[PDB]
Amino acid sequence: AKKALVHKANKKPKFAVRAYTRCNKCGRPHSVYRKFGLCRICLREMAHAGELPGVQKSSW
Amino acid sequence: MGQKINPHGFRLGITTEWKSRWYADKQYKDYVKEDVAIRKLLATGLERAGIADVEIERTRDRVRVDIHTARPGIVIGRRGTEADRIRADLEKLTGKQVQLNILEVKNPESQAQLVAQGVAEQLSNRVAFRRAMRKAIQSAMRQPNVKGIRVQCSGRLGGAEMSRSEFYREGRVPLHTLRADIDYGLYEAKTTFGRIGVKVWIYKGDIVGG
Amino acid sequence: PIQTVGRRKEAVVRVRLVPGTGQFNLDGRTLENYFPNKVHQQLIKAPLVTVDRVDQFDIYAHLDGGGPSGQAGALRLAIARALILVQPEDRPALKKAGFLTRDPRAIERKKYGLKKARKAPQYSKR
Amino acid sequence: ARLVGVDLPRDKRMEIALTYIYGIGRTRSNEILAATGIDKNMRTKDLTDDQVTVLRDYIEGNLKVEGDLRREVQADIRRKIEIGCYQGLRHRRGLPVRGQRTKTNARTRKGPKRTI
Amino acid sequence: KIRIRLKAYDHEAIDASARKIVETVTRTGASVVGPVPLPTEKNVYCVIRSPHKYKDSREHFEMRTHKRLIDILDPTPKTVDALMRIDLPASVDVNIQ
Amino acid sequence: KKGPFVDDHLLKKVDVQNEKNTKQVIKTWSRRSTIIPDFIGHTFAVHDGRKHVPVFVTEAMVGHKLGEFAPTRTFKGH
Amino acid sequence: MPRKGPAPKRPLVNDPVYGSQLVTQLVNKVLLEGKKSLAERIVYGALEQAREKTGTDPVVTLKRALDNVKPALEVRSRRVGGATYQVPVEVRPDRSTTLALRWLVNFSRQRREKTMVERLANEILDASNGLGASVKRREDTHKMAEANRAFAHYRW
RNA sequence: ACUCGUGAGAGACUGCCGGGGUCAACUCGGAGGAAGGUGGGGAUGACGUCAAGUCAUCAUGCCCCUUAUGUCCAGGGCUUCACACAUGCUACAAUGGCCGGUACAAAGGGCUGCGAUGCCGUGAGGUGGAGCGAAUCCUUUCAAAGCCGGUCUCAGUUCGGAUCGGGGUCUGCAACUCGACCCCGUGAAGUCGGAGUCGCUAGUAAUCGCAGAUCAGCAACGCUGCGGUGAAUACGUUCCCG
Repeated sequence: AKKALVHKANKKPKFAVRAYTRCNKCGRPHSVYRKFGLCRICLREMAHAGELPGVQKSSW
Repeated sequence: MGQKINPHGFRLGITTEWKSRWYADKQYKDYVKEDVAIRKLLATGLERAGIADVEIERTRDRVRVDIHTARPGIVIGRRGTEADRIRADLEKLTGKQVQLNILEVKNPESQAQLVAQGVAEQLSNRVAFRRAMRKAIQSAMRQPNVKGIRVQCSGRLGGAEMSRSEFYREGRVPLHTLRADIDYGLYEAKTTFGRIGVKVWIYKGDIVGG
Repeated sequence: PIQTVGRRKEAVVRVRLVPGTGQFNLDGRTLENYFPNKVHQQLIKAPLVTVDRVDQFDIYAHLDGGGPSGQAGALRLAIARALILVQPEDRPALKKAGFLTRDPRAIERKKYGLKKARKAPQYSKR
Repeated sequence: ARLVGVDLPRDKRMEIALTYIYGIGRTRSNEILAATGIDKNMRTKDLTDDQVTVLRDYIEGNLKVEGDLRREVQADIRRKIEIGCYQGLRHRRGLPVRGQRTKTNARTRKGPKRTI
Repeated sequence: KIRIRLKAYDHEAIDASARKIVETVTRTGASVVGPVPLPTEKNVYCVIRSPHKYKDSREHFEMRTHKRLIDILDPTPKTVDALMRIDLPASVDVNIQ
Repeated sequence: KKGPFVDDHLLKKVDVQNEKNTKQVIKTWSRRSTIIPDFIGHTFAVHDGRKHVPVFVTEAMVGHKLGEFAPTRTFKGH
Repeated sequence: MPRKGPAPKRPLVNDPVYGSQLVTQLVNKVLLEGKKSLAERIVYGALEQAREKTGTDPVVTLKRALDNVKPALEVRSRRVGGATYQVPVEVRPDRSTTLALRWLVNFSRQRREKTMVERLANEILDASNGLGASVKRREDTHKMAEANRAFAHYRW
């Protein structure tokens, strides 16, 4: 999560395989989700603070 | 250690409402990204101002950013000069147009977030920490209508090497009860020796109000 | 007429009744060709054997869900509550033998950190 | 019976009796016995020498067997071990060739175990 | 026909919103199908709840999507104006098909 | 099985090398293709990252991609 | 459900073809896992092969083999003071039926017939005459019980 | 009308009868009832512990680099292998293998995505685009184990699929080091596993497929879930463990 890599994953890559997800809030490269664009830690803290609309803690 | 779930995230289905509210299919990751950069943009000057809540309602791509604070007068300086600057920068950073509503809490000392604000901002200011808390309370204990409180402070307290946690309270703060209406706020003091993370639980009442 | 819903594990059956000499219509099939196991054949006709109207009264059933055996036990239930819906004085004789009471046993939720529900990963502490 | 070079057993069906040759498995038995016309259910005791003739001429004519396959491959493995490939290096050192796991498993290439 | 399919996160806000649509079109006067519950969709997301190694001891966050349906038959433009005129909760997105 | 790779930089260089009938040791980055049999006879300095290994290309090399006539790992064990 | 007292057990339905508690219980102890229907095909086919080799009611042959393998005393492994004592204890009825059916199935499973049906048929027949290995395990269990009669006093 | 879908509501409270209870709590049986006594499972981790984990999610005090300990790219490595451990998967066969016929799920997923009938292949797939932002279209009307039938006759085998050779397809600028899948051949160890040890008390164990997230592709036998078929035993606290 260095600013060269946080910034480098947002440019247009020179090949299409080279574009990867990289969670927006912190820049964490592994364990990023597609619907949120947030890693598991930012999903857990933001979903705990009610900041994400309607994802809530599960129990079936 | 204490594996205590964030109670605003433990009652966010039942009592406490979401802070951000919309509907989004295939636009959701963009709305998340704008929500994040808005809250970072409202961190600094409003954390000087006394910010407590940042709600973002979002209609058909306009936006509605609403802030609950404790002084309309630092958020709104000269009319449009302090408001429309951060409002206009929200209009430029987002690719949208911002309708910023700003409103006051009727009592700042019974918001757990604002109690954590005043406590941690005192604790960066070299005061006695047991005096701060103990005065964190006395006030809030009161004043409205507020059936608990529980303040915990960890970190380099007083500049000591050991990271001593402290635990003061008064009344009833039941966390396992879900009809609790507990406000929770953790804000982190910034001393030269380090950061003193302050957690404040405030139990207003039994009332479901369903 | 009278119609009954019998609910077993995730199966559900809708068995109705009419008076006639013995016939059993499943989803387009006969009872001996839909249930080839001959034990479920008792497990569904046992409410008919209890209040002994095995041949006098016939079920027109439709179903959904489950597997074979969930549909079997469901159809037991629907025959049984249908036999409440024929004569209520058949009802204390059903419930006494163990009937009219669907089994609430369902496949429970898998738990995180386990191989299945109630099965820990086998640990060898050193 | 006798065939291309594999001594057939006493009592096996034809789609298994053909399989005991190096070039033939189950699917080649299902295609050879469909092309020639011998019943797959025939035992080896009940096999006809003219069926050995037509079957034998078919499967030496349109398919390869024991000597071709073996000194046949074994010319291709030594082909890639002569020219200096990396798979040649794997066949040299006695390691798995497909680039698979070498740290714990791949014991079927290293063989019997010596422990240090 | 104009068929309105509305989706949201709150069952309460979508029930009062469907009460606004039924009271609106019923107020202007038309043949309208009442609120029909299409069932849901749930997105269950399992999160390793440690900023580091604790592969066991998760917490998984669901996502409820409520889907209500109101079918509108015989549209008149005095009724069609009030559709685009007011939407009260605005956490509901309205598909007009 | 359709259009195979080709190493267009090495392709341009190789053609120039064989039009002039000149043979030169080549420091080549490319580990990815020995595409045509036009590469026969040319010496390739294959680059495993760290040094260049000279490789003669003969008729049997066709169908083996260029990098692993030079190996990248070293192992002895004792 | 131990240490709180006795726990209530599930009632077991009888057989459709033969009409016995003991046939169905033999099926549920034949059940190498998953295939109760295939367990029913093994038990039913084996008992009609017993019907072939007897010409009688198969459940009478089954209960006579079940009686001829059924033990009366079982040995324990209780350890008083640095020596392991084989302690003989009276066997309950359900425990004795369980040891009879479980020994019958397992030592049918060791026997060398081709299918499972011929194994279970020959083991129910040989246990009916008294010539299986399972009857020899009943005699070895009573050998350990009668050989260890003295330690039984603890009243345990 | 029946389901079913999702909204509101009733319903389990020792409430009703019998006995023990100090006439107290509570316990043993009975009735009604879909359910009987915290009905089943979740979500829910008190004060603290262990200087447990993480300065690599993030934030950060102090110290260090600032012509490199920053940064840009190609190639390589993270996949090496005489070993040793650990969790899994496929097995060692007849309750089985292989061929043919046939019946029943639940949940899910889908925009530069899911992609049908048809045609070309043996098959991965190719050509083509019906139709769907989806209780509608597509994932075939959805399964597999099941049942009916035939064959195999106990064997290192019609068990077992590792390995290796040839031949392909698809994804991608690119499958050499290092992808998966299909076809033909090849056909090893392995005959239920020493001391030891692990899981589980009812829709559980065991076994059987299915979907999902991450993802262009996949090392997925993983993880999270969904349903199908479905047991045995618990005499009881002497012993081991907390």
